[PDB]
Amino acid sequence: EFRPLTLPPKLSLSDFNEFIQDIIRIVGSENVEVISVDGSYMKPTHTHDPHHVMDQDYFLASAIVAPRNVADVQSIVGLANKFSFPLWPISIGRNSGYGGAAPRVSGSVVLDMGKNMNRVLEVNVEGAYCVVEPGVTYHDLHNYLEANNLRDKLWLDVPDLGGGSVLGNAVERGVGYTPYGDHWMMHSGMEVVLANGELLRTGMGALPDPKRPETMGLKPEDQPWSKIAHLFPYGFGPYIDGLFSQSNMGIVTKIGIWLMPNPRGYQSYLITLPKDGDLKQAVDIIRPLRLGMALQNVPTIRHILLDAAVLGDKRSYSSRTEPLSDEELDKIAKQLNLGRWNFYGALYGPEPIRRVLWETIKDAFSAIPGVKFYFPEDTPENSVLRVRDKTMQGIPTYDELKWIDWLPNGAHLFFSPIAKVSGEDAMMQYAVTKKRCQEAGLDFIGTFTVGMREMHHIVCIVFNKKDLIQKRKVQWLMRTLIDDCAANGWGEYRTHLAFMDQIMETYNWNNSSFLRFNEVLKNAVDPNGIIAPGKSGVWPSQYSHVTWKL
Amino acid sequence: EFRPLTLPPKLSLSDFNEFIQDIIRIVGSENVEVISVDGSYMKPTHTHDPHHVMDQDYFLASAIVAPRNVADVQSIVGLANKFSFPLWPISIGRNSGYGGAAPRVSGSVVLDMGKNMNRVLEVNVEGAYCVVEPGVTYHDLHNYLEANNLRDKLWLDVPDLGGGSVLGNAVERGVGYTPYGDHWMMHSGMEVVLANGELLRTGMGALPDPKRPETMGLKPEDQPWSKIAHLFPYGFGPYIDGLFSQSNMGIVTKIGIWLMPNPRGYQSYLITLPKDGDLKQAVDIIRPLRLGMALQNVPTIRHILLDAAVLGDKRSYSSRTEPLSDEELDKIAKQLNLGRWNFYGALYGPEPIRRVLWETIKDAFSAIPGVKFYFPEDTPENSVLRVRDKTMQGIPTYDELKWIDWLPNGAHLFFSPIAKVSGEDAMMQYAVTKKRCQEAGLDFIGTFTVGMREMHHIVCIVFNKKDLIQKRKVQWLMRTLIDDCAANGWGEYRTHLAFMDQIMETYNWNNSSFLRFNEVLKNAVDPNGIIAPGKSGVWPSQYSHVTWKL
Amino acid sequence: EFRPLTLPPKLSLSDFNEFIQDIIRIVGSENVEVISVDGSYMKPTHTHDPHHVMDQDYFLASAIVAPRNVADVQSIVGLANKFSFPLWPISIGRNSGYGGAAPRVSGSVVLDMGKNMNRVLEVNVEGAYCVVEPGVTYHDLHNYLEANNLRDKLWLDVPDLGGGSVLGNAVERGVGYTPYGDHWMMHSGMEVVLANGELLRTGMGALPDPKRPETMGLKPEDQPWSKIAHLFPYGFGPYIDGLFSQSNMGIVTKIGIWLMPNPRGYQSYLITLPKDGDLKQAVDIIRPLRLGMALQNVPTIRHILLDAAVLGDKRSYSSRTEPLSDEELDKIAKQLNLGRWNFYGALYGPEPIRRVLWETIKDAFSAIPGVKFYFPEDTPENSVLRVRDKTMQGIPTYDELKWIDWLPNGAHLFFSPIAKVSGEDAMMQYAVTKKRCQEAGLDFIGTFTVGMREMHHIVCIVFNKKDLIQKRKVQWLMRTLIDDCAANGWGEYRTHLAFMDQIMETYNWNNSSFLRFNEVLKNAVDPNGIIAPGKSGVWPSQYSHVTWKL
Ligand SMILES: *Cc1cc2c(cc1C)nc1c(=O)[nH]c(=O)nc-1n2C[C@H](O)[C@H](O)[C@H](O)COP(=O)(O)OP(=O)(O)OC[C@H]1O[C@@H](n2cnc3c(N)ncnc32)[C@H](O)[C@@H]1O
Ligand SMILES: *Cc1cc2c(cc1C)nc1c(=O)[nH]c(=O)nc-1n2C[C@H](O)[C@H](O)[C@H](O)COP(=O)(O)OP(=O)(O)OC[C@H]1O[C@@H](n2cnc3c(N)ncnc32)[C@H](O)[C@@H]1O
Ligand SMILES: *Cc1cc2c(cc1C)nc1c(=O)[nH]c(=O)nc-1n2C[C@H](O)[C@H](O)[C@H](O)COP(=O)(O)OP(=O)(O)OC[C@H]1O[C@@H](n2cnc3c(N)ncnc32)[C@H](O)[C@@H]1O
Ligand SMILES: [Cl-]
Ligand SMILES: [Cl-]
Ligand SMILES: [Cl-]
Repeated sequence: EFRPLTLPPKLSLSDFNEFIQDIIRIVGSENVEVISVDGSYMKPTHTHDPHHVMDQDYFLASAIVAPRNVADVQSIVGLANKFSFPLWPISIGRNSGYGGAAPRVSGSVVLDMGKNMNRVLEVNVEGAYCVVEPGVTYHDLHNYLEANNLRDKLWLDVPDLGGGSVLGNAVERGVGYTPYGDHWMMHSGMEVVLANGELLRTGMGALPDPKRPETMGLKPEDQPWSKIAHLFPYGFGPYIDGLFSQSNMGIVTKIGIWLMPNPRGYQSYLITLPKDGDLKQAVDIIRPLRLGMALQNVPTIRHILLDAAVLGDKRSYSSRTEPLSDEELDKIAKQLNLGRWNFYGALYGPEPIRRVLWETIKDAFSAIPGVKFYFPEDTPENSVLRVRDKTMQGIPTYDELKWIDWLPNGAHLFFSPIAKVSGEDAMMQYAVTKKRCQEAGLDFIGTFTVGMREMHHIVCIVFNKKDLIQKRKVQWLMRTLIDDCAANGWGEYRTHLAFMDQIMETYNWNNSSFLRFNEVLKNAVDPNGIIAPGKSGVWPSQYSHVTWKL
Repeated sequence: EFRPLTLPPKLSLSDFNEFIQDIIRIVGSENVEVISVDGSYMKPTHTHDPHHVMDQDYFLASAIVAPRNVADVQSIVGLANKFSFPLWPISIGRNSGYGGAAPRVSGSVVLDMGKNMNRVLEVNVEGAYCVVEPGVTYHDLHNYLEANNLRDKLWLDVPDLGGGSVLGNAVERGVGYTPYGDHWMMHSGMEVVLANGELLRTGMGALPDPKRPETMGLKPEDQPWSKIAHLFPYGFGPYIDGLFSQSNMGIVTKIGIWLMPNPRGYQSYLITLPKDGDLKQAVDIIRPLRLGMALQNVPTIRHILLDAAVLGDKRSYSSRTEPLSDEELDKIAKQLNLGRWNFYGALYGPEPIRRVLWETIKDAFSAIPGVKFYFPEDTPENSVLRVRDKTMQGIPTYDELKWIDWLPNGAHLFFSPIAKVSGEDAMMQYAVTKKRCQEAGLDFIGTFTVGMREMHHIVCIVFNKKDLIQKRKVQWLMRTLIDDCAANGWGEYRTHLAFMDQIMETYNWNNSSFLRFNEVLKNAVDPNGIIAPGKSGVWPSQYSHVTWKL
Repeated sequence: EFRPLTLPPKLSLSDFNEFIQDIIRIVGSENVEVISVDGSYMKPTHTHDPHHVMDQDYFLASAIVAPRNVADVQSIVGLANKFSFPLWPISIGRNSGYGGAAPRVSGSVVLDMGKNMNRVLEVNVEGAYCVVEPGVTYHDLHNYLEANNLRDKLWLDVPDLGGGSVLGNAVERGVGYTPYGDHWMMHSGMEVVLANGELLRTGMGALPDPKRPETMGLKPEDQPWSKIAHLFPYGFGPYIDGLFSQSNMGIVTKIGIWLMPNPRGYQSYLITLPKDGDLKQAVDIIRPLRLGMALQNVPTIRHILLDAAVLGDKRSYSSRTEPLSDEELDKIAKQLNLGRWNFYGALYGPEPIRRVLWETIKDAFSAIPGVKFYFPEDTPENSVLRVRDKTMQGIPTYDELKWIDWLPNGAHLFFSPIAKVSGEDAMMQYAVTKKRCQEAGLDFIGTFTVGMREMHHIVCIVFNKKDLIQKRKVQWLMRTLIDDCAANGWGEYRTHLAFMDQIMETYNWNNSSFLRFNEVLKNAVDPNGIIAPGKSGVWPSQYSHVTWKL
């Protein structure tokens, strides 16, 4: 194809067209779309940010390219190094809230790995693991287990939604709710295409499977893996796998992600916290039970607007452009039979043990007045515990999407600071953030996910993607929240295309020692800067901080 | 000081002497000893391998240098880059079995970080963590907790011996026995001196603590850390902390290692497996209970000679140069009231729960004939369960050292392959190894440590460091075992100075993609090759594979 | 000399000693002092900061070297480029409040240009200018005019104190009180030794004086200048003279600074502003009279503590460690017959014109209640108007030093933000700063100097250089004030050795475009980084931001 709306840096039109042609020849006309509107969580867009904060085509691809297999990826990379064309690799592109399929650098080629590279490569029962390609979404993994009847032996671990890529999420260091929630910490042996085009397999993935007739002559991409590949992440020597998470270090072709065997028992529940101020004691409560294991999976403490929101649009709670007052929340909270702050968790294993865990949990939370316990049964058909019920057992849903719906053309943007598991610290953070959401004229909506000795505070910024004034308040809110929290000793864990530089600038101990070490490693392996420049604020030297940052 | 026995590559004598003098001026005459015999686990040697396989001075330092604080380290590194002098950083030097304090490259300066850099920087109770300097050994950490009465709130996690460095062990990706056994996976935020001399703090360690009077003007080495430093290892962006384990990437000045709160209950035990062949069913038994959590800490399956050995010298079991026969083992096993294979584990938490866990464990192992359960009580004063009892609760010992004593001038050397948690695979591996120990004329002695979906097979090679013929059989055994296991799809997790190249050559999938990626990263950050060249077989380009490997 | 306390980067001791010897041979043993306490405004120290905020020897010289003439400077620079020794050029070293004689980089050689290079090169009456060497202080210039009877034709322009260098002050873009106060804007044609060692003369200084017998064969340093050198700063082409102010671009050997002819009339005065809040209207008052010229020189608006302070130690006003309250100020103000805010100015020229100017000024200030006008006559012998009287006519003093005396071992540190000439903006700034001085436990003391369309807010931080706790509060105050003002759209005009990086980081529009442009220019001309690295936060590339900034 002929003439894009946007060309990558320094590339002439003829060069775009030459590269472009070589590629049609590699992948098929069908595997490429040059770009001369947003879409659906259901039929996601690859060209840009659908939940866009900046201008719609602000971050935009020059062309979309679908590798049919690992070889193509090696081919595109060779060509990208020839022309100095930057690549923006995505698995599924559902990173909405963080940018979606959009590239940090506009005019880049978007590589949707997931279209043709969809395979469940293996589900190992004794080893209790699966091996996967980017196109493998969570629902897909589920359906794979169902139709192969694996449901009874092994459980999945899902984030709030069903359409994400098991792989991409893991690279982002994503999170889910079972005891296997730390996604990234669950991986073992992965394969990546380096910037040079060469294939690499990490850990025990480097120890080659022994030779045999059946396996002779297969392309490396195609070789089976050694016995320990997916059971011990370390392998031998420097443990380099992390340079692959939230980095521009390579293209991930496959990965092993550990699976939880059916636990022999499961009980999910809700505990409503009546007062806004209760977040305080609840957190001090959650603290020792988490370190101690009465608390198993990653439990979550939700704010009322989030459940109110899965339930209905702002408009069906109040016709007020303004943010709802603290009294209107208490009202909604009551109508819903929920609290100010809502706690979801789940029990795992023999009833005899669940029994004892629950007696302990139920007892600790009791120091909180007006506290109330429920089981899915004990609640309505449209309840959130009902949904999260499936969620805490590895079963995929999409009901949570309706929360994005609070506003007319709602779009989400995530502020994702981390806080200690201290009522005090959590209260402090909620304050700082809440206040600012206010000055911006927005309802504060959020949830803290309970790590073992840390918490992920996911502030859900919802806004009308069609309101310039607002969209502008959102960029002001963000950058401000970012500075305020850092001022308080807290930094974000993951972020959107537009705040990467800002957030990385936050991580400045000792004159930016961290970005600098990072820069040195990226230039070594990506001398031509072709793979995702700017990601996490890491820039190839070919990219000017003056021209590039934001 | 004047004239070493061995000079690093290409350095003239005058240069040695100049560098050497600059350094006395930096650290004090007292912090340095130029080298113009082996010693004790109790008073370890810094100059070379005490448990030496090769010739005694085979791997040897030119001088020993003790930095008084992080600044010195920055100073020595600047000087080392001036003269191109290689550094060999050690915390405590107890890596006997792997080389001890000895440097891969002889003539290097040995840096004992641990002498002056001994401090417990912090023990955080709410956060359930400690922050440490290299000189901090395990006993020391223990005594620190005792004398500050912290014993009742938090538990340590120790490897078999008490003298190691909490830090150094962790970098090596060492292992211990409580539920917090994966040492490395327990760290959060560490500080390292890069090859360039610049300071770096990982993860949330990069998010700087906010400013305040009390903290103004302190050297960076000296600044407190942000609130989340030690509670969430990830921070933001590429997770680079692993380039710091078993690598030549930097000098570790400090590290945060997570602590287990007193569990409210603990019960340790032993289960004797009568037949040599029982390893098979036991492993298939251990398998689902480990994935499921009836098995908590890292349990261990020991071979009889190991307990026989903590108990007494080969000489007090039999005067036979030859290896003891399979019948003599069954005899020793009986005299000791132990099995062929011995299983140690421990229970944690409320009796009500331990109760249920133990009923399940006790019941599974019963399909094994002649099986027998014991509690420390149920056994003698000199028993191993008695020792491991302290061990599985974080309490430090040294009784296990006597096993090194099997032979007259016993020295240990570790073959450390990894095997699946399959009776079949474990049996296969034990075979291959056992056979070879035989052809070498040596008693096979070993233990498998139970990971969750993998096992660490620690083969304990004991030999007389004073017997040339033998020492030679040992090098033959090793290199052979190394090739045989790889041929079987298994590779080692950690190794001695002398087998690093060999072992790394094993990890060759796709034309050595792994060592090559590694090499590229090291040259970038260590353009002058000054930090530990050759470690894990990773060589700076200034170092010739032809001249350097083994 | 033998062995310094501190060596510059990467220099060996022998190298220090070699360089050092070459230099004794160039300048005389007498012109050099190697350093193997603070001193006096009267006998200033060249080795470090006397008014030190950080640790005393924090910023410190390796050796002090006194060039006897421009050739030596060319010689030292050649040697400094040989060894890569950094130079820290000072004229007189009275930059106390900003660091004094101390070098940004410790171990640098301090060059006191002023000792041997003291000459008044010319005082041109028709052209109304003087030409000078660094050692030429203000008193000296005065005495030069007196003893050559030039007092009646031309007037000097002095800052608050008499000991500064006319030259050094100008480079710093210093300020004084007559109509010729913008020191830097008063210069024409200067001479500098480039980093390469070559001599340069700016503007019309490049147009060579025509040839003649009398002038034949003189060294260039020694050649007279063309007729227009000191009368039109521009010359022809790029006007590069500014790369010489507050920069590391070169060593200034001489400079032409324009002189004000005796005006034919002079009247100085004071106007007391009764209320703290009066700063507001007064500034709105000063505004149009300044743009219009009823206001001539640079008038100053002082805070009461400053006059109180020239008058007496905190101790003789109150024994209170705490800061004096707003009521105690009103008291002091009354005892002194002064206001809350005090305004000093001076009239110039024919009485007939002064007459009209004064009627206008006197009339505008009258909208302020309790306002009062005075002439030196109308006030006491120890008054500040009495001192500033000489000051506003170019006559040098030192009475103002006593203000440094507020505290026991008082030391000053200047926060020097700039504010609009708006009551509103000035009030806002005073607020922000005042508040912080409070949280630090310090009396706020300051003065705004009236530029024509801007004001220099000189906040005078006085502290006890011998109090660690305090010294620490001072560093906290500073860095905080720095961030707060920038947050308010205001940045500092000049600063201390310790806040240069911080302040430059403030000037970040468009990804730091400014420091970057600057860096590019410095490396070009100072490829070896030998001249003042770090000044104004500008670092040679040989200097690591990670190792260097603060
Ligand atoms: C809107 C929303 C989002 C959301 C959520 C709830 C709602 C209402 N709940 C989340 C949760 O509970 N946990 C979580 O981790 N994320 C949550 N999200 C955000 C988002 O939906 C998920 O993170 C989602 O799984 C991510 O989108 P997807 O999985 O489709 O990933 P992607 O768009 O392909 O992007 C991945 C990013 O990582 C890098 N990447 C991706 N693929 C590769 C390959 N092959 N190689 C190298 N890097 C890769 C890129 O940086 C890409 O941008
Ligand atoms: C003889 C023996 C050994 C042993 C054991 C039982 C016996 C009888 N049981 C072990 C166990 O249960 N678990 C385990 O991990 N190791 C076991 N060992 C082996 C050994 O004793 C321990 O691993 C011991 O803790 C290690 O010795 P030490 O802790 O003193 O470490 P070191 O000699 O200082 O060496 C550490 C190596 O790692 C790198 N290193 C060390 N310090 C630094 C710093 N500051 N910066 C960067 N790298 C560092 C070096 O490569 C050094 O060689
Ligand atoms: C304590 C104090 C200070 C003060 C003041 C009142 C008090 C109580 N009032 C001031 C005023 O009204 N106006 C003003 O400009 N400054 C005021 N100060 C501060 C200080 O005393 C003066 O600025 C003083 O004139 C500066 O000290 P000095 O004149 O001795 O300068 P120096 O120490 O030599 O430093 C000059 C700096 O500029 C660069 N420099 C100096 N010489 C050279 C040469 N030859 N070549 C290149 N650069 C040069 C250096 O950066 C040096 O640090
Ligand atoms: Cl999701
Ligand atoms: Cl040990
Ligand atoms: Cl002055």
